Amino acid sequence: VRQIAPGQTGKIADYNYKLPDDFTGCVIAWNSNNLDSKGNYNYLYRL
Amino acid sequence: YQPYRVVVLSFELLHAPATVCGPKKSTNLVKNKCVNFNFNGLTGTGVLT
Amino acid sequence: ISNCVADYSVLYNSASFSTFKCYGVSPTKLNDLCFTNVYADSFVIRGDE
Amino acid sequence: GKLQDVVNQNAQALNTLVKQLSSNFGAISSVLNDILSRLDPPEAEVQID
Repeated sequence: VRQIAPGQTGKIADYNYKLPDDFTGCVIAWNSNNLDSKGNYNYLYRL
Repeated sequence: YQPYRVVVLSFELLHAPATVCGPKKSTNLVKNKCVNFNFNGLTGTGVLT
Repeated sequence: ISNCVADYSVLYNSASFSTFKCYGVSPTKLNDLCFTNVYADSFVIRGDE
Repeated sequence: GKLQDVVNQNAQALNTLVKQLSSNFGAISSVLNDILSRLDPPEAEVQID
């Protein structure tokens, strides 16, 4: 979750989703263990 | 209260001598053209005379 | 640690670490710099400290 | 001596302007290429200002 800040390293800010440096907006996050774990293996990410 | 493992790395960036630099290799030197040069880490824009 | 060819991009691009905080440098730039001297210090502490 | 004093006062002032290029004014370096090679432009903007 810490990699969804403007200017980060790691393979979800370098390969998946990147915010610009001059970003105006809000980032909202909440834990969802109830709905996405049975468990669920159809959530993918680039490596 | 759980155990965490910590590493601390310490550099000295006085830019002169040697010994720790990463995964890129020397290209050529172009001799009188405006470039972005890099010698052991020390960069700059100029003309190589 | 001395006289290496390091590769810092293997380190921070893995999901092992919950803290990767560089101080005088930015982590993007570490693959371009010759560092003269590297020390590596290790211990185990608690979560708050 | 009235003519030499004008030459001495103008030379002393241009020498002071050249030596002011080696102050860092609170930044991590006084060389602008050492800031741009070690930091990425979010926090390199703080030192360049």
